[PDB]
Amino acid sequence: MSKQFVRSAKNLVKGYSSTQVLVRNATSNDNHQVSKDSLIELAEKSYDSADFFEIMDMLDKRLNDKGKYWRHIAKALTVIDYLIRFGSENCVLWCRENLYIIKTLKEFRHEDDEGIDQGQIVRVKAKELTALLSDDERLNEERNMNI
Amino acid sequence: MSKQFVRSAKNLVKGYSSTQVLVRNATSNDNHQVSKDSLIELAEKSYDSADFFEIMDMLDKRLNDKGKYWRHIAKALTVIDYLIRFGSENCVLWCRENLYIIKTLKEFRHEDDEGIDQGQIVRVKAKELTALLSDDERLNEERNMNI
Amino acid sequence: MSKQFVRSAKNLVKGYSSTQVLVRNATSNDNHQVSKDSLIELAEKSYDSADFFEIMDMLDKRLNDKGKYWRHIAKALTVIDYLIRFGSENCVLWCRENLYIIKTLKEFRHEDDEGIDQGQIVRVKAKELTALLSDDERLNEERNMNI
Amino acid sequence: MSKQFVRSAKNLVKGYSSTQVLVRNATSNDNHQVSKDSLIELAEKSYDSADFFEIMDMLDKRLNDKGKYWRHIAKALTVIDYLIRFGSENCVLWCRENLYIIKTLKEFRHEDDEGIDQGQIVRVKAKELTALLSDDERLNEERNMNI
Amino acid sequence: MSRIDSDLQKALKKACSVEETAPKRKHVRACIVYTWDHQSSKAVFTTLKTLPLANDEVQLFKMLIVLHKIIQEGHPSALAEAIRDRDWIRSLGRVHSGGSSYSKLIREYVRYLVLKLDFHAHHRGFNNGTFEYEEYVSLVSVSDPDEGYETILDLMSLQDSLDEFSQIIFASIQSERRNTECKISALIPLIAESYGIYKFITSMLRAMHRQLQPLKERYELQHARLFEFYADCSSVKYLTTLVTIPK
Amino acid sequence: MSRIDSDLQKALKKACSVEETAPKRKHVRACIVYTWDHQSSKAVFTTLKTLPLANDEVQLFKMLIVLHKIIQEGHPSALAEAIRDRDWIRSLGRVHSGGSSYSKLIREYVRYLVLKLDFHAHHRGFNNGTFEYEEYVSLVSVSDPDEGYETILDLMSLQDSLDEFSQIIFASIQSERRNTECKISALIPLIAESYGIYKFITSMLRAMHRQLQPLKERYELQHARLFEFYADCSSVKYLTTLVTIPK
Amino acid sequence: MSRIDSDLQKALKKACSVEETAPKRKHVRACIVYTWDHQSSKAVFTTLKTLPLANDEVQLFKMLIVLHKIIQEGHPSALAEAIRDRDWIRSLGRVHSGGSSYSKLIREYVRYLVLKLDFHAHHRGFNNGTFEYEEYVSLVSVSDPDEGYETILDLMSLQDSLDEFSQIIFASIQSERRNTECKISALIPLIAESYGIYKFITSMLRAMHRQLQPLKERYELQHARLFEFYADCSSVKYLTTLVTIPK
Repeated sequence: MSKQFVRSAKNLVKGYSSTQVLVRNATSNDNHQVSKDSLIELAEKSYDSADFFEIMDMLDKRLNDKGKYWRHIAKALTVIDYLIRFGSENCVLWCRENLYIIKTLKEFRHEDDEGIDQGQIVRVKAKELTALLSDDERLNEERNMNI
Repeated sequence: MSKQFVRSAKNLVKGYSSTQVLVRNATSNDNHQVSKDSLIELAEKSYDSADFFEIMDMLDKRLNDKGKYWRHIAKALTVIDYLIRFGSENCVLWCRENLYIIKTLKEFRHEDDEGIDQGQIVRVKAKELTALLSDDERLNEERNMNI
Repeated sequence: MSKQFVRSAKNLVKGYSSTQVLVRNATSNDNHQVSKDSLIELAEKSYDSADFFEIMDMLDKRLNDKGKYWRHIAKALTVIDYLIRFGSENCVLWCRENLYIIKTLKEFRHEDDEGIDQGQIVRVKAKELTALLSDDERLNEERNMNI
Repeated sequence: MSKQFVRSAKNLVKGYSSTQVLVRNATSNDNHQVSKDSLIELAEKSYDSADFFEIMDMLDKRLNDKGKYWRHIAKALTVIDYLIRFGSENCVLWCRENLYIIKTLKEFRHEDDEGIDQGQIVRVKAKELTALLSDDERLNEERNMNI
Repeated sequence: MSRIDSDLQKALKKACSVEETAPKRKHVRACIVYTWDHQSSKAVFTTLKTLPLANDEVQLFKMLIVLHKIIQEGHPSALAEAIRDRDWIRSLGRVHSGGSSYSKLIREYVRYLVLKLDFHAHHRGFNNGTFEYEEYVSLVSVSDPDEGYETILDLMSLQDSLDEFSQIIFASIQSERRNTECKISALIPLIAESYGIYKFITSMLRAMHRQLQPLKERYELQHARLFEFYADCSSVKYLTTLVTIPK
Repeated sequence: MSRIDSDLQKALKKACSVEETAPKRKHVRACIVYTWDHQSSKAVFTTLKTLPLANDEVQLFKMLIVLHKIIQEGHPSALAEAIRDRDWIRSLGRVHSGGSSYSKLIREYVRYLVLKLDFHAHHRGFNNGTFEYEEYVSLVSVSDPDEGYETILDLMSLQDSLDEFSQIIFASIQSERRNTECKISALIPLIAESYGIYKFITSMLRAMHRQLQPLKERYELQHARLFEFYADCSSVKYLTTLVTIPK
Repeated sequence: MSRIDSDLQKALKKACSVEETAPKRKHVRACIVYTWDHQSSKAVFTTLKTLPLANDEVQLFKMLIVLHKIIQEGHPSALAEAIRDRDWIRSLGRVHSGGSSYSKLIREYVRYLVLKLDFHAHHRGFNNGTFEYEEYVSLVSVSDPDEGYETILDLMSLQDSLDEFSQIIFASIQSERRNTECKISALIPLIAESYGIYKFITSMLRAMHRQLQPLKERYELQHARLFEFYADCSSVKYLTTLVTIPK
């Protein structure tokens, strides 16, 4: 309960846009899987040169985030996979033109939280996502069916 | 969930009577259409001339209320519409004397993009409700059958 | 983890000097044997006649300390043993004048079932340390070589 | 009083080095003109080529900073003006290479009614400071005498 | 001033808000609902007289939109005090002398309100802000039909000035091209009065026509202007949303 | 697009803010300080080309104030990219066709920027946004004094267009009477250039006068216009506050 | 040095800390991502000179790992700057000759890196950190077949030097029983390269052989050396807590 109020206060303090608050609620330490209606709303938003900046800028903050929040990074890679299959061509051109932050995530590693090694979830997503960006012929096939 | 605990906390703090907590729990932001058992309980309670004011003074707070809660104004107009059809004549005499509180709502307006649809539910209930106070032959036919 | 944040909070609240925070972070309940670099830094710092008291007064707090923290008393006896071997002569003159603080520890006793083993580490370090203050030909041979 | 406790709490939370805590405590919203002993300590510290970046990177944060804290920008311009007069040549080489951070301040503006007076202190220090970087014969005469 | 006036004065600051966005229905409602509660309206005019009113023309046009809605919607006292103080309203027509375009909107609105308030004082035994089919006033008018003809022709002279002023607002909207919100808000009470005056002439004309010719040709021109005005309003992409049809 | 451009794009939304208040120095500074950091300016023009720019004329005038300050204040690359893309700037002069008054301010600013950028490309071996007394360019000009005369007469032809455009802004301010803030903000960079161009002609004229007549009579008219323009700015109750004298 | 370089100078200070564990991966991401963002890497090589090195060998030992990762992962400029600064890298091998628990390892990075950079400069026209199938440069290498044979057989002599460097660190881990945490980290860049260099030569050896015998025996000796390395790195299983599983 305390986190749900305190995050709502940090949203007011930083001044966040309704587009940022959506993307931010989608990618949040919260252990719940990112919901299908959230993913398809961010894909639907992508067809707007005013919102596409705010979506990709918040996902680029969350892909950067500290090791304490592997939960952010895992969802952010999930949202990027959905956005390249479903979303506008701008999502793919952006993600191809700064691939290096996704490809660099592929070695990520948080450990001794309770004893386990916690990076593998990030490393599998980043590996298959970087493979999917590199497989331009698989990606343009996937996009052309789903759009 | 936490808004249901917090709402129960605010109902303790302000000290509202159980009849007020029935109305302020009935016409509330949970957005399920108001329950047919609660409507007939308010219509029975209306015959207690001491406890009458607790119902009608809370509906005056909910009809007065901010634009953010168009949800309150729509349900408060529903609870009044039932109370003139099936409640005590004292609810009609009250509602006739200060008709202006509803009659001024006919032009009400709220917006969040598409929020004009929410303003529409308020406006149509205010219009139907003032048509019901104004058609005296309808209201006395309706009340004679309903009693 | 939280004890490492809380310990850093108590070190702010009481306002301890950085030399005290070095000792009270060095001889602490984390139970890793005290670091060889911290021991030689305390032995170098001991030559600053103003900053000397901050080290020795914190070791007097840690030697005085409750039975629950046998861990403090064992490490404080270790830090003193290094400081008479490799620190300034001022640490020997201090430790000689109030020998009784250690010498009284030789009979120390703690219990949690098997806790007699924890009392044993305190007792053997207090016994070795008083043997080192008492063997003047050992201590001046040892100090002449170590300096 | 509580802002002095809270400021000390934020200095723990972000984990700032003691050299950063010296600068971020020196150029701060307490609005007493910055102390002559702190200025000469920063000028001495500037000669440590590892610890240099901690001073200059904090002054880059304080020169970048929001309009609400015109107080920071005025004191940061004061600390830079001392550091080019009496600090290491490395502070001049840094301040010359990114002159634009100060030079862009000359037109700075803040308002709360009469807040134009606060903008004036920022503007005159930025103007004097750029006049000092630009007069090479003044700055090398001034530094030769001051060293 | 007294503490109950302080409750109303909070709303009047926010309804006459500092710039050329709409006057919020929430603050106009707080004044109207006050005006029914305290049975009388001297506090609302005494507030507009003591407000920072003539500070700039944007707030003075907002104040005339709000003051029209309060006379129109409010208790019969709001109009009765406006019948007394129509000369204060007339003084507002002077205070910005028709220079920059926004001042011309003010002067034509003041001329419209002074015509409406002159007509209630002079002519009718009727004192509601919006017009409605008062049976006793209609019966007494048809029982007096040379004055009955003068009543529909004088009430038509208000609908003529209502229509001429609507074209001033539409031309001023179209020449300015952007920031329409207060100007279209000024169309909202004129729309409700345009339908209210139309319903009154229609009901009075029907009564007088059956109680007994050329008033039907005049009615067709006024009706043509009514259907033209609602087509012109249908173009307006915000104003259309809230009224539930400009009828 | 790339992640470093995203840092600049946040500032450009806020500097071209949605309405006719000033473009904040805090967001214009964030673009200028970026332009020095990344040594180059292709990202700032590529952002203005992909912005929701021509959505409405209020933001397009703000964008021309911001773009002038970025060329003037920023790294020599901001001007070098503006020398390449002066035809994109020229296309902005078309996109609102001079109708409602605010569009005329845009067209005269685009004509001024296209004249400035034409002059840097055509004439000078000098590439700073503000003009300043470059010794090598001045020495090479006085060493070539028939082209030296053409340099001061062409640089005076910019100060003539600077002065004519200032009168368009002053007449448009006075006819509109209120909401001056973006229009006076457009005077701020024109003031700094007016002094910068004045200092350059004064220093070039002094050099050419001693290195060797009628240019002193031309200089007295330009100087008279300079002192007239700073008197006209002295009237302006906001603009005067921040510049620390319009010099 | 400029303000953007302060981002990188914080990160290298945390990577080159006084702890004898690995450099945290988050600081190596900050150095690699800086290198990609600024499209040119000279500030990383400059910062690596500014750092206090040799004086406590945990800084120099890690700094050589961190620079190897940066050359491998980073923008192609990191390779171009390493091709120039090979003489500074060679100086790192001299500065702490002998007089240490592991100076042979410090020098073995330097020897490996110098040979790596020699190969990047001469033996191919490509420019990438991890060796991979550049499509045109591969076709040129079969067009010039004996220079392609010398490229891959010399690259095998580098891969034998990569493997002998791994055996050096494994034997040093067999010595450093009481303290090993970073010596596994020194393997990390070698592991990823050893699979990529295997892929690169396997593709080039097969394409060369079929289009143009004992190069198949050389290829199998390197195949066997990969399985020897994969078994050796699995035995030091604590390395898996930093990396993926080696593959």
